[PDB]
Amino acid sequence: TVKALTQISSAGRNGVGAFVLQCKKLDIHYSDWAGSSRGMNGFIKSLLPKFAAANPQIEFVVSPRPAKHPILMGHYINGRTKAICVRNMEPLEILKKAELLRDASGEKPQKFKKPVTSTNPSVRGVWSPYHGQGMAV
Amino acid sequence: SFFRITLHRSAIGLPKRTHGVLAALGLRRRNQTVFHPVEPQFAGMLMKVKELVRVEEVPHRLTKRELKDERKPDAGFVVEKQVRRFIPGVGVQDEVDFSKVGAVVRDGKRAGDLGVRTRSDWEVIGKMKSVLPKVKAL
Amino acid sequence: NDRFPPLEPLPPAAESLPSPLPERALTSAKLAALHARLNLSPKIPLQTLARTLVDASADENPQFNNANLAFVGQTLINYHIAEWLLCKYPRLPQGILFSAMKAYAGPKPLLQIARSWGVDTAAVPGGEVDPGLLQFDALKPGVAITNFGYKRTELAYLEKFKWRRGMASRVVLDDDFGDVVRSDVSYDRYGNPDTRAAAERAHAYFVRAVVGAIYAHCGREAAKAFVKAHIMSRTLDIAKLFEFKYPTRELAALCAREDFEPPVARLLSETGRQSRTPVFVVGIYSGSDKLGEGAASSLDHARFKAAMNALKAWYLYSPGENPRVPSDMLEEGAKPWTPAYIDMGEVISR
Amino acid sequence: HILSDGKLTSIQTVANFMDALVTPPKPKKLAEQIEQSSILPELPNVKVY
Amino acid sequence: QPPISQQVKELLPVLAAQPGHYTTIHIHGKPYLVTEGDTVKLPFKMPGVAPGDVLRLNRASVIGSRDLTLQGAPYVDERLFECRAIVMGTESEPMRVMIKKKRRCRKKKHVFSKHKYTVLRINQLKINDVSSL
Amino acid sequence: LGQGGSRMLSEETKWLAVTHKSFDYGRRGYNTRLAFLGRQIIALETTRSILTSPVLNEPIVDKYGRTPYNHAALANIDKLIYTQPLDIMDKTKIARMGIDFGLLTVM
Ligand SMILES: [Mg+2]
Repeated sequence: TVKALTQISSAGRNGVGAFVLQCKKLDIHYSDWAGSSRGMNGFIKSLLPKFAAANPQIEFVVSPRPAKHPILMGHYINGRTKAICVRNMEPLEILKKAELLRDASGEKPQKFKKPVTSTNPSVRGVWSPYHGQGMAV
Repeated sequence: SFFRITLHRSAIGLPKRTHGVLAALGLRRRNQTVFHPVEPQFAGMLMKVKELVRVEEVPHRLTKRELKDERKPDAGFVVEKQVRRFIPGVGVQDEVDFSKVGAVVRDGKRAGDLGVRTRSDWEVIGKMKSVLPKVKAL
Repeated sequence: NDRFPPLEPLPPAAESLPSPLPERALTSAKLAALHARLNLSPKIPLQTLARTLVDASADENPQFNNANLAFVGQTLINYHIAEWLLCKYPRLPQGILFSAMKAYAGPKPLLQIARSWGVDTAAVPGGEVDPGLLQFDALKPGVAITNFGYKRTELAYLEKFKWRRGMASRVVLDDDFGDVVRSDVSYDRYGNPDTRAAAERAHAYFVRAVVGAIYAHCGREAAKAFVKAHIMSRTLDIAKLFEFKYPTRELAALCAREDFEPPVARLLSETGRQSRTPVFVVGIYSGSDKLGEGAASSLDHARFKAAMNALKAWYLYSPGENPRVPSDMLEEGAKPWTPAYIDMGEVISR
Repeated sequence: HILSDGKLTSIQTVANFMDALVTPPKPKKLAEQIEQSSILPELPNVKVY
Repeated sequence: QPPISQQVKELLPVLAAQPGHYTTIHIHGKPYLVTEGDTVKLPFKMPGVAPGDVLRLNRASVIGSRDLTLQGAPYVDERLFECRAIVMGTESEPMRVMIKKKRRCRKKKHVFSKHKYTVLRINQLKINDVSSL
Repeated sequence: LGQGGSRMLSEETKWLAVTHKSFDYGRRGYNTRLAFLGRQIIALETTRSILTSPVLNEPIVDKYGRTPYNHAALANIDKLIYTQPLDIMDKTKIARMGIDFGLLTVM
């Protein structure tokens, strides 16, 4: 007799079959008064239009935020955010910072430990002393 | 021919005169390779540092670009599908599939010139309420 | 007021409507991003992708909601996943087959798929919310999608007096996963186990309606490709869905049915007998052929584990990792169809 | 329209006259400059507040 | 092109018939043992690639199954397998500070390092049919 | 299945698709897995039957006076408002077909 377990579900592998960019929204805040936003205002007029036209899967929201530095706040599918203050940055520095939020995921930064990350079982199995030619001391 | 000279050991604790011999050969760091013609003025330069370098007779001289390409490993990958992107200086480059090869880059001052879907392109799509998939396809 | 003019212009009757108007979908940046995030064909307008986000709990009209779109998509998802399991694992027991389907096209995975797309929900539905948000009211469970199951005349006794329900009948009476059929407002409260089921249900109907939208606009092949890209692409270990009862008897009944020699358990290796953590490696043979093997810290457990692994090997037989599906013949220009392997049925033992 | 003596001294052609009379003051706010742009207001995935 | 050996043309179908397969790809000479569906986090920022780009990997030293193992002398012939990856994005580490200091000297020099890493997803790893070659 | 149906299925499959799990304690195979797939197929063909049905009825009037999107592709799906597959795939109807074709004598 075989009883079925109904607590296990399938897991998604973003990239296999279909790809989905993790960055889903980009909040672009500026200031018409703060001098630290002179570069941000230029990024919104010179480079943001073409950058947004090339990333139609991201939602761009340009809203003023007077009395505050300019920030680039990205929202990710995992539910986290990443805000980068771009005060006193030139337009091309803003673009390089915006491409960082696009290419990035919401996951927290982690030190480099292992290149490969796998969930499927070993093709050759795991070693066992009871499945070889034995060992004589 | 030429002398292919490579610095194998260092001269840290060696006399100052030995450092000048290596400076005149052009050897500034370990395993650095230089090429010099086969002449007495260079042979005697090597007899002073023969305990530090490795010499070899070669027909021709290798260029700085050709000497560094013999240690370059194979990339191991080939970009066959590039998604739409925006190059700051050129413009917006449309998606290209090198597997079937067409990198067309469109620049302009209006959205229609960039080669992307605009709010107007979405409104005409919504008004085409008559188009219908063929019954066979369905 | 004068200092805070409205950001998105809306008529005064906006809040009165249950869902935003269709034309409003043409001014939402969330929709346009969602449409491109899924690489949907331009044949699917934004007004249609907006209709896939309105649950019947937010708009009771047969139109403007997910009811019909989700039903068509559910039939496509369930069909493509069913034929795919019977061609990859033609020996799966019926119970394991129901769980495998529910593990791919059930409310749990579809909830994860909808979240994998970056679809946020609206707090309370209304004509003022962004058309790019999933609209539903978790306080109203009186909405149910049409299915192909029937209500059992003994359902009242099934739940109260623990009456018996067989597996052979779940294919005709119960739903596609074996589940029986038919199993002012104040927001000063907390969640409930019912609101979670209503929310999980809303996300599922959305993913289904997207498939139904692709089918209505693009066609049949486009729908199969979408299902095959976001659903069948997921990973599931079916071996972990097995729960055996007396596996030593089921294996003896299997060998008897196929006319194999009676199964005999043999000790292939052992170490640590008379210790706290021994290792007995037992292998079950039918004559001279090794069927299964299991290693445990007890002689009985090692014998049961060996029989379970022998039964899994029988049920998890796969002709191939990417086998042909009978749906491939509908696509014109396909090679002739080769008959697939049809199993007799799971073993029934004492 | 009152034209400053600095504007008149710069005006040296009939085209400079029409320009100083027709071109309105440049909008100081960035949002006003954006709504006059030709790309950002047309992209479907962009919204400016 | 150099024809495949008869010993490989005879056993490759037996290699591709087994359930699971792994491969050891080489990116810039460094090996990575991966399988279909695995995620690779390279210790460097690959230039000229954005999330969504598809790469074709063509330097495999080992392509094997449980029992059989195909070995190439420098590498395996590209005609025997098809491995493809997709760029998932770019990750970063937390800023780490290295303090360079000697005893009995107050000057503590700081070194701030925050490196970026490109992430790939192996979305295809299949062995081709060589009955034609 | 009309003339030529006897040869359509294999010899062992003709008896399997016809045997129920209540026969001989399932010692000989039964048709529980084939029925699971057969329902998914009839459920899909019955749905396609309504979508492509060239029949149009009076639309629904919105209490709020709204007007639907009114797309043609969505008109085929709106046909499910009036005709549901379960209305056609009734147990009594399908069960009656088998009795007429003599399914009760060979099952
Ligand atoms: Mg010194």
